[PDB]
Amino acid sequence: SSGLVPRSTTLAIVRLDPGLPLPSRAHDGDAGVDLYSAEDVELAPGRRALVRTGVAVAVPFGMVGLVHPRSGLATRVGLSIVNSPGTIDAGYRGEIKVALINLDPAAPIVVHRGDRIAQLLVQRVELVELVEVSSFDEAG
Amino acid sequence: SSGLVPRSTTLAIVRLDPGLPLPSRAHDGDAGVDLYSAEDVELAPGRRALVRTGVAVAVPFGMVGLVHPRSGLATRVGLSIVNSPGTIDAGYRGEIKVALINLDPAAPIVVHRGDRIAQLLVQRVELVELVEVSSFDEAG
Amino acid sequence: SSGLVPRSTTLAIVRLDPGLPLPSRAHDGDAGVDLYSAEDVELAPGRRALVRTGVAVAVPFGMVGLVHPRSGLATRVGLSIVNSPGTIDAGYRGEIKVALINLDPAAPIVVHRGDRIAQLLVQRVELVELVEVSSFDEAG
Ligand SMILES: O=c1ccn([C@H]2C[C@H](O)[C@@H](COP(=O)(O)NP(=O)(O)OP(=O)(O)O)O2)c(=O)[nH]1
Ligand SMILES: O=c1ccn([C@H]2C[C@H](O)[C@@H](COP(=O)(O)NP(=O)(O)OP(=O)(O)O)O2)c(=O)[nH]1
Ligand SMILES: O=c1ccn([C@H]2C[C@H](O)[C@@H](COP(=O)(O)NP(=O)(O)OP(=O)(O)O)O2)c(=O)[nH]1
Ligand SMILES: [Mg+2]
Ligand SMILES: [Mg+2]
Ligand SMILES: [Mg+2]
Repeated sequence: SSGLVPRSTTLAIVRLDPGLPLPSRAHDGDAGVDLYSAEDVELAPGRRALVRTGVAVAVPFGMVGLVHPRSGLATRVGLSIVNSPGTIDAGYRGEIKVALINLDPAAPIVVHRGDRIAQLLVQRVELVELVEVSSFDEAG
Repeated sequence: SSGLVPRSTTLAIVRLDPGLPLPSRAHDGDAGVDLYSAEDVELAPGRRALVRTGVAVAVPFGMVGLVHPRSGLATRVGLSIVNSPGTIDAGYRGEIKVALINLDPAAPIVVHRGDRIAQLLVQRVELVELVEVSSFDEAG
Repeated sequence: SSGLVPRSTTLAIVRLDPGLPLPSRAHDGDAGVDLYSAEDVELAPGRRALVRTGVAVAVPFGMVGLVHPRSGLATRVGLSIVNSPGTIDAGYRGEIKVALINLDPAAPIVVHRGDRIAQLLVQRVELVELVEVSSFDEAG
């Protein structure tokens, strides 16, 4: 039933931390799969941490993985991501790590192992070929 | 004249606040349409607010809406967006709300109703099917 | 050998500052080309600067240039980009300028001319046609 592809893209994933659920789409059509923290971390205002997600992925060639902040946590507690959107290259086989930062002025954020701390989107990217010109009239 | 599609994608939009202009592209080919604030809000340094834009959209299935900061305000006054890029899912029919934050150290930002506070892009996204493997040799 | 396109997209680029290397992909398949600073700038905690990259590009119509923070600098020193992801429109022929900000609480960041301070991705974008509806049942 499920196994039939209705009228993929696939993303190979390794759970380096098998104790965490696989990243999942909260709903049908959702752009991102939620990434989990493998760890407990407390962020004082303005502090940042490179947080392990416990997964590694193989973004297809011609694509990019993008790590985006979750909007609820952003608003509620000022949780953001320092390098957002995080750029995961096709060639990267390492653990996805999220550079969480507390952008609240005063209140610490506690992240617990098992919390959803970001979302991962996958998009095609143009692997551009640079054409250097001395001015734009010239390139056309 | 206009009505002829030259050699769409369409985006259904509801102005929940009809007193605001429709989001518009500043120029031909611009990636984003500018979102307006429905409200007056003042952000002290480091403060954030979830600001109503007065619109709801229906991002097509297979796509994502992305809320990006405007570069002028970013530079001039340190206005950013906490969860940038804001991720609008295909299924979302609620009001788009922008998590504005003042990243200036010292100077408050006043946003007025009618100000352009972000930009909305629409892109295709890969709705990936996760394939869990025990290691990447295996997935190929 | 090289010159043969194996089984482009091209991006015209002008080095307004010819003393800087052309933006390059660190590796095969990398989503972004790294942008360089044309300038020396020191950012105290919470300060931001609009930094010249010494390049101008012609993003193809139907596409967008996106300026993303580099993850290493984000983590190591709290370097981010205020309007990230920076949105470069197809029509823009000006110099790409990066709104760097120091999100570290306490330690200044020194950027040197020649340092890689961001990455530029190019993606297709949907140049959407807005269709205003009074409610979403109506648009379908
Ligand atoms: O900038 C934004 C981002 C999201 N949204 C809305 C649309 C999006 O589909 C919805 C959920 O976005 P996120 O998934 O980033 N938020 P979160 O994961 O915290 O909530 P949920 O559990 O509903 O996904 O919130 C906005 O109005 N503005
Ligand atoms: O990081 C950036 C972002 C934009 N830009 C340039 C290219 C882009 O096409 C142009 C406009 O970007 P935004 O639309 O984000 N800025 P804003 O809306 O404030 O100005 P405008 O009214 O010109 O659109 O600024 C940069 O040089 N660096
Ligand atoms: O949020 C992120 C971003 C990147 N990464 C990993 C995957 C990506 O392919 C790799 C390199 O990303 P960047 O190019 O943004 N970092 P940087 O340019 O500092 O290092 P490198 O010289 O390796 O490219 O780091 C993460 O784990 N999380
Ligand atoms: Mg979500
Ligand atoms: Mg603009
Ligand atoms: Mg890199």
